[PDB]
Amino acid sequence: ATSTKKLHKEPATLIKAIDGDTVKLMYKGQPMTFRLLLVDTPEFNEKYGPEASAFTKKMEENAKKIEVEFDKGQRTDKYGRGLAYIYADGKMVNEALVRQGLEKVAYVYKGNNTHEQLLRKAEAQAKKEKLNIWSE
Ligand SMILES: Cc1cn([C@H]2C[C@H](OP(=O)(O)O)[C@@H](COP(=O)(O)O)O2)c(=O)[nH]c1=O
Ligand SMILES: [Ca+2]
Repeated sequence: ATSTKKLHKEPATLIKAIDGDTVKLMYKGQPMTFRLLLVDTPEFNEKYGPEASAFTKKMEENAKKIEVEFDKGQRTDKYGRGLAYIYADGKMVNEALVRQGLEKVAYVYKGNNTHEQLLRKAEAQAKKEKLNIWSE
């Protein structure tokens, strides 16, 4: 097993919704592009990209409160995007995407794996429902 750590949620504000799994936030007083941990558009099914983007745009734009939760590993990727779990009024966007079959679990690195089993639980249930990306 990996080490484990207690993560915490930090304040941020929405600057702009980008797509399913990218969002631009004001974090510690500066704009920052964030990439959501542990999710991607399926390699072999991209039909739901627009719906995924619309979904997270609405969720992020309607939220009263956005929070960023970094994991225990790398805080930025090779492009200098933040890597985080993003919360909208306490709801984890990453988890919502997966439960709704709008993106799949992906980019699972041992370093930033704290909510892996949570998201896999959500995925297994979307897959059981043959929902959206899982429909064929
Ligand atoms: C989610 C995530 C993506 N990435 C990188 C892998 C991919 O690199 P490459 O660009 O070299 O393929 C890229 C995919 O991001 P996008 O899916 O936003 O394009 O982000 C990480 O390095 N760590 C992560 O945790
Ligand atoms: Ca994307």
